[PDB]
Amino acid sequence: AVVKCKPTSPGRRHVVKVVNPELHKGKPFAPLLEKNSKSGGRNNNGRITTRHIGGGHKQAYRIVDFKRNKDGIPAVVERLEYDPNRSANIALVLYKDGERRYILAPKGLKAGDQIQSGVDAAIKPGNTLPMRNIPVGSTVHNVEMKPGKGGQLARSAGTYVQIVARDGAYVTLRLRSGEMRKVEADCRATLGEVGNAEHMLRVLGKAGAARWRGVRPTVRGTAMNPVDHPHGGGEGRNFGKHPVTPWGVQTKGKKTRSNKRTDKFIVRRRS
Amino acid sequence: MKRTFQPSVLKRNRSHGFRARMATKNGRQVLARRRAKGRARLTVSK
Amino acid sequence: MIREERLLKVLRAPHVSEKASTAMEKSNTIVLKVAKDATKAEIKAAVQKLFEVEVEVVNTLVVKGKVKRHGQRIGRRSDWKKAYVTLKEGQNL
RNA sequence: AGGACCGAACCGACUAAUGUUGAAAAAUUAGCGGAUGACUUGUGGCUGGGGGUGAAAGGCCAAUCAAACCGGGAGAUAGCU
RNA sequence: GCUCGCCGGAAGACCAAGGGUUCCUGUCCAACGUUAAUCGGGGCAGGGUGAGUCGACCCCUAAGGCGAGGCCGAAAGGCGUAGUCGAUGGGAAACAGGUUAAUAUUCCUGUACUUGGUGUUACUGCGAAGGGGGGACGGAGAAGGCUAUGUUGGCCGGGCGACGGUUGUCCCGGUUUAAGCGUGUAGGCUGGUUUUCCAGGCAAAUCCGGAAAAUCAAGGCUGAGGCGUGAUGACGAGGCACUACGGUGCUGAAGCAACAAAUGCCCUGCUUCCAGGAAAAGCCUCUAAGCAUCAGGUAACAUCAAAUCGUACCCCAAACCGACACAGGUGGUCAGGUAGAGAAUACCAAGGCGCUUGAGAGAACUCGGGUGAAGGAACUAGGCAAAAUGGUGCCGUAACUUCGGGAGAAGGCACGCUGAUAUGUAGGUGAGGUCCCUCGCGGAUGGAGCUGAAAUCAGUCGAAGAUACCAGCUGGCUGCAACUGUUUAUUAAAAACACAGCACUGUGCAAACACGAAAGUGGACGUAUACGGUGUGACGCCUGCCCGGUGCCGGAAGGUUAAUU
Ligand SMILES: [Mg+2]
Ligand SMILES: [Mg+2]
Ligand SMILES: [Mg+2]
Ligand SMILES: [Mg+2]
Ligand SMILES: [Mg+2]
Ligand SMILES: [Mg+2]
Ligand SMILES: [Mg+2]
Ligand SMILES: [Mg+2]
Ligand SMILES: [Mg+2]
Ligand SMILES: [Mg+2]
Ligand SMILES: [Mg+2]
Ligand SMILES: [Mg+2]
Ligand SMILES: [Mg+2]
Ligand SMILES: [Mg+2]
Ligand SMILES: [Mg+2]
Ligand SMILES: [Mg+2]
Ligand SMILES: [Mg+2]
Ligand SMILES: [Mg+2]
Ligand SMILES: [Mg+2]
Ligand SMILES: [Mg+2]
Ligand SMILES: [Mg+2]
Ligand SMILES: [Mg+2]
Ligand SMILES: [Mg+2]
Ligand SMILES: [Mg+2]
Ligand SMILES: [Mg+2]
Ligand SMILES: [Mg+2]
Ligand SMILES: [Mg+2]
Ligand SMILES: [Mg+2]
Ligand SMILES: [Mg+2]
Ligand SMILES: [Mg+2]
Ligand SMILES: [Mg+2]
Ligand SMILES: [Mg+2]
Ligand SMILES: [Mg+2]
Ligand SMILES: [Mg+2]
Ligand SMILES: [Mg+2]
Ligand SMILES: [Mg+2]
Ligand SMILES: [Mg+2]
Ligand SMILES: [Mg+2]
Ligand SMILES: [Mg+2]
Ligand SMILES: [Mg+2]
Ligand SMILES: [Mg+2]
Ligand SMILES: [Mg+2]
Ligand SMILES: [Mg+2]
Ligand SMILES: [Mg+2]
Ligand SMILES: [Mg+2]
Ligand SMILES: [Mg+2]
Ligand SMILES: [Mg+2]
Ligand SMILES: [Mg+2]
Ligand SMILES: [Mg+2]
Ligand SMILES: [Mg+2]
Ligand SMILES: [Mg+2]
Ligand SMILES: [Mg+2]
Ligand SMILES: [Mg+2]
Repeated sequence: AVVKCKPTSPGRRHVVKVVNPELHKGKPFAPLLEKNSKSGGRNNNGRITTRHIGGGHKQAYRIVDFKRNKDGIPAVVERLEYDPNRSANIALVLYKDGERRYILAPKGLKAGDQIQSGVDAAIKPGNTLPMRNIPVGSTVHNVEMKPGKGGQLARSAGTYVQIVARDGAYVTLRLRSGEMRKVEADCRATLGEVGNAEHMLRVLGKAGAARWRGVRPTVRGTAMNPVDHPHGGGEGRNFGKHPVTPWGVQTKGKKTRSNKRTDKFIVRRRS
Repeated sequence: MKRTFQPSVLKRNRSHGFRARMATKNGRQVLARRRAKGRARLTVSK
Repeated sequence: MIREERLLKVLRAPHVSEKASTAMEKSNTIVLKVAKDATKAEIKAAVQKLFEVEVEVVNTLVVKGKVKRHGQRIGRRSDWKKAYVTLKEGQNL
């Protein structure tokens, strides 16, 4: 649910929180945990290669099964837990043979529901099947690109993918960005939409909230000197230039995709 | 007033020590230059 | 056992001072100058074999050399090792 | 509960006076701001000079920064003193 | 030596860093010390640092570094796998008393604890480069139980006061004891067991995980403190006797109770919130290959071992960083009394100091303060500076508003001491005793003793009772920025930067983009509710017209057009 805070202080006046009482108030499953130290936008040369990244809350990585390659063994949803590493919620599922795995929680999932992966799995949310065993017009998430590689599309909270047509060894998908794309019919997909759809309704309310998530402040290029941004300089507010990136590439409308290798699988652009 | 030189023996050894000079060829040339000059103390190590 | 060579090399000199006299008079302890790399086991074995006495325990410490000046010339003395070896109450060396 | 309030430590630096061959190559005194947070601090580590880093002042990068320091080209050149 | 003054959350004591003999003794005053110097962190000589338990070393890892092969690169080299290093973190064990001129949890006494190796005996399935558990973890909040510690009473020793009184409701001092062992409490966590089966833990496993049965319903884990012991001991006010006049030897009374109480412990606990909170080893458990009446494991005992380096001294400073014996800077620990909410502040304790030139005089003028007739901003660029306000409880408080605020708005009353209510109250703590039960650190009752606010009434002193220190000036109109924050280290703190929010645009993942001759890395172990760039800057109402110019996006009929041929 979404809750508006009360303006007891200027920092709380605009905070809008998302609270789900159905999330596990305890600790995560220990054997599926790893450490992931923060980069700070620095590569192995030590240089900042992505700006505005730094600090934030300490996080532990939850290993999530994007492959869903346990065919024929049913599983039951144990609990839903918060995941710091992503905008969606993750689910603890318990396989019949006593195996525990983390999966992306779809919409409508709850503790006690069953899931199944395989060619013969029933068509219902949470079940993973190859897309040649999934009807046309259905809604899927965690879609694979290459058979066995793992889910890579429709992974964020509230995102999904529609199967629009089937022909030959490929199936067409309408991605959430809007483009029509082709993918092998052998690639596996999970039925239903990703949960936590209200995640985009939140409001950070204050600068500290953004600082808690690892973001650092962004300085406008027009606010500095010409020696370190093409937008710099001027006595007072002066622009007189075509907007560009900090490295001189025009940044309002110019396309930058250049990949002839994968151009053959784009049916239409996102428009 | 906090000045610029804040002593720390471990950091001094790690930055300007003999084994730090021998870890690269430029440090080796530093040692060779100091040996050619005749310095009584090649490094800060001792 | 430790060879006769080390046992004849490790001991150097008997230390003399007011503290050494007090130790020898009260705690049955003699203070000796020993080799810089002489372990407590070597000290004990050498004191037993070369003095025909009976040793309880050995305490060691390294004395640092004092920086001096020989008329504007800087000069440091050598470090050495001090041994506090305790007899078993019936030796009276 | 709160980038909530008053207020020591702690972090700073708005005003005035003194000091200006200073006690001090940036301080002292009386007031002043924050003071559970975008806080502060110890230890160790990483980013190197047309490069770094910068909540952006051309700021900082060892009392030096519209291009650090050291050595070399080098006795640069100087229609000037 | 006697007085006086200063600090006392430090100007006292102890760790770390850093320094290295500055520590103690004898000797000396040439130079050094901003003066003198018999003094000294100065010169010379000698002495001083004792560890199985403290720290390092050692075992284990973080960020990161190096990196066999490997990939890439004119050369030099770059990145990185297996590995190997890397603490600021995880891992065994000692306390109290005494002793030096200078060391002590290290020496001596007393009493302990840990790990490892061996040998004897007894019982016996041991075994890893592998599996599982554990180690192992956030912010804030609250309560309960304690302890350090303090106060008072009791007890013991001493005293009867240079000036009126002081055999008493008087004065002064002491009233201390650890680790370890036993007990296992206030308290928190969790159902226990025994079979049977199993797509899981790379193979296996009796271990973990899953499933199904019966059975008992209290077992297990943790846990401050208290109590007995340790301890018929040590220490102890003093006293006696010497003296080389610093001190030294012997002997030694009481050594209880009540109340108060931490920011410390139980507590890695409990509750709650989102921003969702290291790793690995030591440790426990399982087994594989292997060995199988030998090894190996367990248990008791005995013996042996625990090596090497550091330990002096300063450490908010005259010894470290500042060229100085420099109003500077420097991480952590300890935390008494009265008043006080307080680690503020005032005065004190323990403890440490009077800051390495003084002596006179009492001009102008400068600096730091006190007071001031009448006036009260007339000063000045400007109320700059100064003056003023200032606490607690209670009464009371406008426009406006995003309904939270504004607000401590404004303004006002009371406040000391004494007695009574009440030989000290409401309340807190709580013994003896009565009874009961899972028998003990137990439960109900009981109220002695201790402690103890706030209020009302009456009286009373001074000019003044928040009497000192300490401690908001208030109100009205208006520009700018929503706000908390950040910035020109060292003349600019702001209206500048950032900001939550908004919009445009790019990006389908081997993503865009960025660092890189490249390999690779970040983005991100993220996947369009995501990421990057740009502009604007909460919120409310809104954001109108122009595509001619420049840019960008799309198109490709025609014109022109490179290498090539
Ligand atoms: Mg960005
Ligand atoms: Mg932004
Ligand atoms: Mg500017
Ligand atoms: Mg430019
Ligand atoms: Mg202008
Ligand atoms: Mg213009
Ligand atoms: Mg030097
Ligand atoms: Mg030692
Ligand atoms: Mg605040
Ligand atoms: Mg600053
Ligand atoms: Mg000040
Ligand atoms: Mg404020
Ligand atoms: Mg404040
Ligand atoms: Mg400028
Ligand atoms: Mg500088
Ligand atoms: Mg230049
Ligand atoms: Mg030339
Ligand atoms: Mg010249
Ligand atoms: Mg000396
Ligand atoms: Mg003289
Ligand atoms: Mg003199
Ligand atoms: Mg001295
Ligand atoms: Mg001296
Ligand atoms: Mg010993
Ligand atoms: Mg590594
Ligand atoms: Mg490398
Ligand atoms: Mg190689
Ligand atoms: Mg290692
Ligand atoms: Mg360490
Ligand atoms: Mg001492
Ligand atoms: Mg007590
Ligand atoms: Mg606190
Ligand atoms: Mg010491
Ligand atoms: Mg002085
Ligand atoms: Mg000083
Ligand atoms: Mg500080
Ligand atoms: Mg004070
Ligand atoms: Mg005068
Ligand atoms: Mg005056
Ligand atoms: Mg005055
Ligand atoms: Mg007047
Ligand atoms: Mg008057
Ligand atoms: Mg008036
Ligand atoms: Mg006027
Ligand atoms: Mg005038
Ligand atoms: Mg003023
Ligand atoms: Mg004043
Ligand atoms: Mg009264
Ligand atoms: Mg105007
Ligand atoms: Mg502002
Ligand atoms: Mg400035
Ligand atoms: Mg300023
Ligand atoms: Mg990549």
